[PDB]
Amino acid sequence: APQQINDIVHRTITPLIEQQKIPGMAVAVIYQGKPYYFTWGYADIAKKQPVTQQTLFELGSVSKTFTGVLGGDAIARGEIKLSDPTTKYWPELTAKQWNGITLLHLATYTAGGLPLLVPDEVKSSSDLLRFYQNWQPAWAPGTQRLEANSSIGLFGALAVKPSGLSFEQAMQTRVFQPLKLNHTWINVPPAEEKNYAWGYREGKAVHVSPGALDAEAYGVKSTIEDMARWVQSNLKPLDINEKTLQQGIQLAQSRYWQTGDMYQGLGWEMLDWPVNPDSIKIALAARPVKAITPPTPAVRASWVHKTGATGGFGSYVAFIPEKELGIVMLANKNYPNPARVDAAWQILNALQ
Ligand SMILES: *C(=O)[C@@H](NC(=O)c1c(-c2ccccc2Cl)noc1C)[C@@H]1N[C@@H](C(=O)O)C(C)(C)S1
Repeated sequence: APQQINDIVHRTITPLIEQQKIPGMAVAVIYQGKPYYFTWGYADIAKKQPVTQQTLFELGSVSKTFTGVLGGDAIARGEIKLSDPTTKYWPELTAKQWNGITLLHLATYTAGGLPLLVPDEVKSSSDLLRFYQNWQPAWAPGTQRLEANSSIGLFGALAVKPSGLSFEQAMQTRVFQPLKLNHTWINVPPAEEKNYAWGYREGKAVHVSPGALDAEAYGVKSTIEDMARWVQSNLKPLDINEKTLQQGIQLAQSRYWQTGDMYQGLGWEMLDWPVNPDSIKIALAARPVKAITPPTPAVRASWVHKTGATGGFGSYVAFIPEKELGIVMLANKNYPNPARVDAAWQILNALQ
């Protein structure tokens, strides 16, 4: 590819792999709408399979960008509304604390302290009902943001309900297919197992385990190729043929709440571009939010991104719609979010 692109990429990621002792990594850079690929290390140390443009990485929380979009698509389809109480799609949600809790609240982590992880002992639909029924809000809805799987995850599950499709049923046919992401899955087919990389946590090959609402919050696995297309799709949403998926993408990039200089979308998070590097280990930051009334439409001059991880994988997606620029980073080792963002900024800012 262009030697300029080739050079920041290699000069930033190389030491990054060395300092963080990252087994395998994949990187895509979207320059003026064209993807450039890079690959290092191993997808499976034991079998010496290297990382390739075909390797599957666990996206972790980056999965929330898909849930965000799929939900925006359901809104566009008129199957759900963000202004609707959560009880509309789950009538058995009788506890009185759900009253003024809307789908917008679930989707944006502002319901009032929904826990970061759904408890491991919640292993059944009925288990899931009781958990949400018995949850006690630490705060009033629309006052604080506490990032959580159990918040966005229930939103994903409720958003596809009117449709009658499973979440994965809706994801495939309403988002992966339309977008030609043929190597992106919530569940990896046996046919793709030879591309599924192992994650590395403390020296052992690990894969994410099943959990409640896992497909909706941290479940998708994908290649740098499909991720590149995913970034391409979120950069230029007007070039998408299926009309609700177009609207859906834009809605996910809308600004619903503001905290510091960070804005909260559906899955995606945004910062006004140009952005200061200072701005971009605290397992839990509760942050009050200012409501953006009404929500601002997706802003070209943003730095839209999202981190995500699992026991064995660390990933990051960042793109500036206005510069038609973007990057994707996928490693099979969970390493410091900050190093991810530094590397992202260094590459991208060096290309305008
Ligand atoms: C998304 O990636 C979320 N994490 C998980 O669901 C998850 C983790 C994990 C990894 C590092 C630190 C904490 C946790 Cl819980 N391990 O397995 C799973 C399924 C949340 N998003 C993360 C992010 O923004 O990168 C966190 C750390 C805020 S937790």
